[PDB]
Amino acid sequence: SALHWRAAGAATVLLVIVLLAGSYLAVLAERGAPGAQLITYPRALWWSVETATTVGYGDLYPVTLWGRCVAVVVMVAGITSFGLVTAALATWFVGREQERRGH
Amino acid sequence: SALHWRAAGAATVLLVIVLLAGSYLAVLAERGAPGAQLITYPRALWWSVETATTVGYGDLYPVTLWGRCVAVVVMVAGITSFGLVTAALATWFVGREQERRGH
Amino acid sequence: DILLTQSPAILSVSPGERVSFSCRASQSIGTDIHWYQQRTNGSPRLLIKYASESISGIPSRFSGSGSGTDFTLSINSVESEDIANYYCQQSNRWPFTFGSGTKLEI
Amino acid sequence: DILLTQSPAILSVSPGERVSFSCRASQSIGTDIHWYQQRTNGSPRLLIKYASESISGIPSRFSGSGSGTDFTLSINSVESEDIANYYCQQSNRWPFTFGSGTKLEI
Amino acid sequence: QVQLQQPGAELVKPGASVKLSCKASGYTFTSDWIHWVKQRPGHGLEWIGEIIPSYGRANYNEKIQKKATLTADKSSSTAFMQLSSLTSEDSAVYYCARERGDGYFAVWGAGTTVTVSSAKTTPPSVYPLAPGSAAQTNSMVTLGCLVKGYFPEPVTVTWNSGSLSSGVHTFPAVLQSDLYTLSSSVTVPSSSWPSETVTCNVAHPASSTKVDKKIVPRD
Ligand SMILES: CCCCCCCCCO
Ligand SMILES: CCCCCCCCCO
Repeated sequence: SALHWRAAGAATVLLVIVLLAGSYLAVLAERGAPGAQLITYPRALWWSVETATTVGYGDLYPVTLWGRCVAVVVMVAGITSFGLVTAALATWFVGREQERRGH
Repeated sequence: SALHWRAAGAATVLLVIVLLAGSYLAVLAERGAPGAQLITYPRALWWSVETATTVGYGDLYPVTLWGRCVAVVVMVAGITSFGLVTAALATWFVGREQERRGH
Repeated sequence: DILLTQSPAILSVSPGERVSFSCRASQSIGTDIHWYQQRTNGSPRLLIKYASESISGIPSRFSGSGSGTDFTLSINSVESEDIANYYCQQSNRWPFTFGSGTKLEI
Repeated sequence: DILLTQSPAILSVSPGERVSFSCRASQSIGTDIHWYQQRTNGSPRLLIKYASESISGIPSRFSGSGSGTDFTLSINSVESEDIANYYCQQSNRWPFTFGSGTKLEI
Repeated sequence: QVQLQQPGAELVKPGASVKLSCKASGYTFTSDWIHWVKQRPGHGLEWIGEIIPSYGRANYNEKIQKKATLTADKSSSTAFMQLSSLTSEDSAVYYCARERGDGYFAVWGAGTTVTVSSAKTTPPSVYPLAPGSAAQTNSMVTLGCLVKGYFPEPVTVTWNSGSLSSGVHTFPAVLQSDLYTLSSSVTVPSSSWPSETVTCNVAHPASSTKVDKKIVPRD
C-alpha cells in the first residue's frame, strides 16, 4: 500500500539476502586465516544475525580484512533495515494522529 | 488514548511476555548440549534482557539451533518494541510542534 | 564436560578442630558449585549452594568459599555427626557433574 | 593451529568389553570434534560428528562424549570388525587438524 | 512431608528391565526438573539424566552407556525411569532428585536399591539376641536381633518403631550362599529392661514384609 510499508517490506527481503550472502562470503574470506572461527556456514548465518541486530556476543567474529568488510555491510544493512521499520511505524502513527485531530 | 501510546504500551507487555517465554524456552533448548551455559532460569532471564536490549556482553549465549532461533525472536521483539517507543515519542513531538506553529 | 577433583579422598581431624574440603574444577565456573553431605546408608543432603550460600536448617559451623576453579567447604569445630562423605557438584555448564567425594574421619 | 593428542597409541581389550579412545585438544573447542575409523587398506569412515552425534549406518555400539578440551569415543562390547585405527579431527578453528590416531587390538 | 517417594527395592534378572518410580509432593513449578543419580556400593554419585515434566523433554549423560529412558506423568506427579537389559554392572542405588531450574538438588528421594541377579526373593528370619544367664550386667545392657537368610538387599531395622534410636548399631550384611545376614544391636540402661519393652522391627521391601521381634530375657 503506502510507500513506508512497501519500503519496510523491501528492506526485510534485502536484509535476508544480505544475511545469506554475508554468511557465504564470511566463510570464504575467513578460511585460510590461522585461528579464525567464522568458518562453517551454520554458525556463520547465526553470526550474521547477531551482527545485523548489533548484539555481537563475541562468540564469533571475523579476523581478516575481507571478513571485516563483509561484517560492516551486514551491520549497516541491519541497522538501516530496522531503522527503516521504525520510520514506517512513525509515519503510521503520525497519519493516524492527524486523523484523530481531524486534520 | 492515542494509537501510538496504546501501541507502545502493548509492545512493552508483549516484550515482557517474550522475555519470560524466551528464558524458559532457551533453557529447554540448551540443556542437552555439552558446554552450554544458558541452562538455569535466573541467568536465562538476565540473558533475555541483555539480548532484547542488544547489549550482548557475551557472558551468556545459545549454542544450539533452537536456542539461537529463540534468541532471534527475543532480539527482534526488543528492537521492534524499543523502536516503536521511539516512533511514539516522535508522533507526540510532531503533534505538539504543529500546535505550537498554530497549524 | 567439567571434571571436579576432590583431594584428598579422606580427611582425618581431631574433635573440635576446623577442617576444609577441596574441590577443583577443570575450567573456570564462577560460583556455580554446590555441596552435599551423605552419611552411611543415607541420601545426599544439600549443605551449601552457589559456593557460599547457607541453607536453612544446616548448622552454622558449615561454610563455603571460593570462585573460579578452586572451592572449599569448611567445618568449624567438627563433631561426630559430621562423619560422612562430602561431594561437590557444578551447574555452570551442561551436563551437571559431581566430584568423587571426600570422607571425613575423626 | 590446534593440536589434537590421542593417547594411548594402542588400546588392547578383550572381546565384548567396553573400550574408550581419548582425544585432547590444545585449547577449548566446544563440541567441534569428529571421529573416523580406518581399517587396514581402507579409506577413513565418519563415525561420530560434533562429539556425540550419531551417523546413519553406524552400529549403535559407537558413541562419543565430551566438550571443551577432552573428548572420548566409546565402543560398547567391542568385536572383531572394530579392529582398526581411529582418528579425531577438529573444525573449531582454521585450519582443520587431525589427531595422531589410536589403534584397537583385541 | 516427604517430597520424593521411591520404592525401596527391585530385583531384576540379568537381561531383563525394570521401571522405577518417583512420586513428588510439595510445590510443583513448570521450571522443575527431576534428575536421576546412580550410586554403586562403595562408589560415588553418577548423574544419569534429567526430565522436565512440564514439557516432557529428557536429556542423558553421554559419558555412559544409555540404559535409561525417562518419562513423567503430570497428573499423578510421578517421574519414571525405565532401565533395560541390565547386567550386574547395573546393580546399585538409584536416586531421584528435584531441581528448581537453578542448578542444585534441593531434595532427594530415599533411593531404590536395584539388584540384578538370577537368585530368588527370600524374606529374612528374625531371631532375638538376649544375654545368657551367666552374663553379668553393668549400668547398661546390650540386646540385638539376628536377621538372616534374606535376598536381596536391603533390610531396614528399627527399635521400638523408631522411638529408640540412641545406642543402636546395625552391621553391614554379609553374603553367603546367595543369602544375606546381618545383626543389629541396641544398648539401654540395665534398669529399664525388661521393665520397658524392647522390640526390633525388620522391613524387607523386596518381599513386602515387615516383622517385629520382642526381646525378652531367656527363661
Ligand atoms: C562488500 C564486501 C565484499 C567482500 C568479499 C570478500 C571475498 C573474499 C574472497 O577471498
Ligand atoms: C520461535 C522459536 C521457538 C523455539 C522452540 C525451541 C524448543 C526446543 C525444544 O527442545
